[PDB]
Amino acid sequence: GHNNTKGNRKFIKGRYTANAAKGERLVSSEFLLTFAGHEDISVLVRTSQIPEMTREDVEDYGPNGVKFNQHGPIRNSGEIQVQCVETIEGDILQFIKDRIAAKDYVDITMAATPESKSSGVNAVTKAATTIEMLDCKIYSDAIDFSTEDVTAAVRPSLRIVYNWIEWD
Amino acid sequence: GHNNTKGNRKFIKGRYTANAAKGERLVSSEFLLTFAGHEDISVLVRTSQIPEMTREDVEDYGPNGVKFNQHGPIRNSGEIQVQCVETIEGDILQFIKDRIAAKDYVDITMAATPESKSSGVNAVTKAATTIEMLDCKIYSDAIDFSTEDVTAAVRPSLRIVYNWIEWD
Amino acid sequence: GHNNTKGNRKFIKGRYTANAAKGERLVSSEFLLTFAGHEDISVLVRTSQIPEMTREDVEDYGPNGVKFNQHGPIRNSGEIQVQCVETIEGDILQFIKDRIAAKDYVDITMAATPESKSSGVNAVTKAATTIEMLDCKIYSDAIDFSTEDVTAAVRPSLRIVYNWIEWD
Amino acid sequence: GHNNTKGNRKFIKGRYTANAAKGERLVSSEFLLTFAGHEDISVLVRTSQIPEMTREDVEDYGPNGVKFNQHGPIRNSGEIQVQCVETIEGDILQFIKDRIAAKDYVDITMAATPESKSSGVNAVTKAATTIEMLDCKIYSDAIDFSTEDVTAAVRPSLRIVYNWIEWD
Amino acid sequence: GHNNTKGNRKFIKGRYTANAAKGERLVSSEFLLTFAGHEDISVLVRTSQIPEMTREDVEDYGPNGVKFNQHGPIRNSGEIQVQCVETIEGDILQFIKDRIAAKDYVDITMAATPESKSSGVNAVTKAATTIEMLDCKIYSDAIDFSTEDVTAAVRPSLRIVYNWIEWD
Amino acid sequence: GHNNTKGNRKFIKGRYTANAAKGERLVSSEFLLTFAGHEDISVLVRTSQIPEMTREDVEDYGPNGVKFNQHGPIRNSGEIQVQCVETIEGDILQFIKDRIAAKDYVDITMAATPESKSSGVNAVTKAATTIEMLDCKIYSDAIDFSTEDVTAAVRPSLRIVYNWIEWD
Repeated sequence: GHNNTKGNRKFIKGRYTANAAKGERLVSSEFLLTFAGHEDISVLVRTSQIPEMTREDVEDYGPNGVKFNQHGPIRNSGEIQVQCVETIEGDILQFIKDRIAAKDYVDITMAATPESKSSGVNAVTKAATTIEMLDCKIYSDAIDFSTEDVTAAVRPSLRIVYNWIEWD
Repeated sequence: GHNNTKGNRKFIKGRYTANAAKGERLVSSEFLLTFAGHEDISVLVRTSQIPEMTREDVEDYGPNGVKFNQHGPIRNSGEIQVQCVETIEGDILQFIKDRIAAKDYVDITMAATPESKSSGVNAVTKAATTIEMLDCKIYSDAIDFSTEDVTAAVRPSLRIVYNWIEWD
Repeated sequence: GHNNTKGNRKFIKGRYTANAAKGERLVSSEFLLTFAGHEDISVLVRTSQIPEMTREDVEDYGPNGVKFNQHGPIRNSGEIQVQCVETIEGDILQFIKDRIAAKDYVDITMAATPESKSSGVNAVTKAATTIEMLDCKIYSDAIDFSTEDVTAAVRPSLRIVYNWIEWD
Repeated sequence: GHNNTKGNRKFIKGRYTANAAKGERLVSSEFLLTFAGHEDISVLVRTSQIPEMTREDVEDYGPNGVKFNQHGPIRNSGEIQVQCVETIEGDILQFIKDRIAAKDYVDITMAATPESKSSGVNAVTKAATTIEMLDCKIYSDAIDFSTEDVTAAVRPSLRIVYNWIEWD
Repeated sequence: GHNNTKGNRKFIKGRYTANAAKGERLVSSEFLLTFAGHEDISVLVRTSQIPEMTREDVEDYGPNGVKFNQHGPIRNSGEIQVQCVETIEGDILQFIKDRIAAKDYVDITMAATPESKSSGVNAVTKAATTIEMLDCKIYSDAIDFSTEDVTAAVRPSLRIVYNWIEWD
Repeated sequence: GHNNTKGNRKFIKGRYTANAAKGERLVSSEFLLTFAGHEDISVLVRTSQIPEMTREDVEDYGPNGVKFNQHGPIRNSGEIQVQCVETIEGDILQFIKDRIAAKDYVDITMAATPESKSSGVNAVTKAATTIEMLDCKIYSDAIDFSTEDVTAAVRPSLRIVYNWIEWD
């Protein structure tokens, strides 16, 4: 076979130790998205999205066909999609009715609250994994009501528009 | 392994209790869409959609590239798709023929009628999970008539256009 | 678990009785599409489509951003796809050659003829589930002739253009 | 059967020997992408992409319809996608926050470090399989946070823009 | 040997008395399945099955990975298998021929009729162990006709589809 | 034969003493599963299953092909199968009828009650071998009713769904 086939375990051991000694990995199911003044609805959220962290680029064509991409103004505003679960009392439905009728702006705090760092019956967060969105707007979306989905719960879709990303 | 791996059950117990104590989840198969003056047809509906719940946005570009999304005029009109099941007497077919020939507007009431809150042989609704659509128009759609689909029933598709969403 | 979980059977019994007492459901394999003067071909059809039943809409933008959709002129003409099965004598091929050479217009009657209402060896139709298309045009389409499809019959595709929907 | 069906093993043996005597094949899981001044993050990378190695072409239409493609200016800048794995301390999150706030340019070294050529607890690279990107910019991307993905870790997506490819 | 090995008889006697006080156990050979208007065929039945008694469930993913299973709509219909024994006059064969030709719906009564509670030459039933299947359909199945099975009687298999379960 | 064949008895004596000093082994026939408010039915149970005690895992692919399995969110819900024995009065049948009609949630407690630790005519349990399942749901299953099984009692099968496991 191939002549250059020597192998060692110490390199693999070193890589494994370096990968493992850093800490736990953030499971995708450990998160908490809390609105402002509607803390009773934060338990209802089922799927969220940490917003974009990027800035627009500018494109420069230098002499002899060379290319340059340069940092530009920050991209503050944006749109995210959230999946919730409707209840029998229409708590989410009443909330979205109030939001559309009131024409107001709320702020949402998104935090990573794993069970490892949690203490008591309350969630414990960190300044590193906490983001805040101000002047946000919540819109609803069409929800499928099919008789065939007998073993499926209603999943309202919420379009959340954020106008500024803030982190401590 | 990872050094920070401590875990507790009281946090999980608290989250489970908070999630479960709110109430039953609305199953996707529990709904009732009723027209105006055609109550004998509402039993035929098989798939529906609660309409859009949103308003158009306006886009502003502030100084130094900052960006803003602002609430705009409400989005009242819209379109939904409904799936029905044809019968041997063509009740749905006769209904759509009458609708297209009459050139009239009907209003539909959409309600969530779960078995949990139902009383008697009649459905029980709530003001929270009830929507009403006025000045609606019903159009039909092409229906596949294939011989291979021996074990499939005819599924008429109805395009329902709504001009205003009304909630009590 | 959830506190509000009471349930009853009489509501389910009522819904089941209301759904079942209406009548049989139209199976998708029970239909009859008959041309004019070519009754020997109607047995060959394998897949058809009841035409569109809709009218064009007009979009009005009222004051303060409100929106309205209003009934417009009817959509009489339209296009449907039909699947047939070629024979060893080329009856369908001869028919389509005659149609393309003659440059004539034929009228097709679409009927739902379930076995339940049939009497004798002849289908029995109803005025509710019967449509008629006048001034129609039949065009052919490319047919795949692949050697790998040893267990598949030739399926000619017919594009049928209708200029008016007529129902009694 | 076919008349020309003779076969020999010496040709196959020769082809196998020629293919095998060259050396080992680079497994897709053996790589190392190291930033500048952030060596503690290189262990976190999970998926990367060696950048484009191509130049733009110019299209010439000669007489009588003949056609020519000619080498043009080099394509130095470009865009690549990298997949990382979030931790419980948010090291990647803190890094991307620092990058977006600082508005600085970093340089990344891409190397192939197979276990075969590795010595000690350190990776061993070669000048042939080593690339370097200067004046790079790192942007984040939306990350899915779904409850159903209980058995999936968070996978941040990093958009890396490179302005020049450099190889020794 | 083992140290904690003390034993008593009064506990075993109490458990035996509690088990015996519940009454006779229903032998699997004591049953009666009677159709509607075809009481002369119920004797020929040899093997049956009490239908499913369950409802569909809905699966909800709560925060931090917790799961809840909630009651859903009832499962009314179902499919069961019944084994009969063919006679020399083809009574069962004539019955299934009539059923397939007539395209009708029959209702069956399932009863547990043990010899203990029977009186006279007629079975005695109870409301607790009595079920009724409404709007049922009976289909036949392939029957093995082998010469080697000289000491085996023909056992037709009947697929019975039930659309509603009722109990007094 | 073999050269290294020396053997001793003191090692076997030590292993036997260590194995015997652990106490009596729990026989598979010593158990007690009792519901909430239906203590008269717990005697009729014949076969049960202690639920799963595990949590979901997450798979992280480290550099150079190394992989890690990390603890994830706990698995709370689940499904178990329980075999009962029908009586002549249909106590179990009436119980499942009531459970399916009421749409309620019951809590079950599972204990290991060997004769060794039992005192009096009542079972004596321990906190170590006692589990409790909350918000359980009971569904039935098809039961075979065959004439050939003359020497077999009816064995209803119950699907028990548990939504949370608790231990003191």
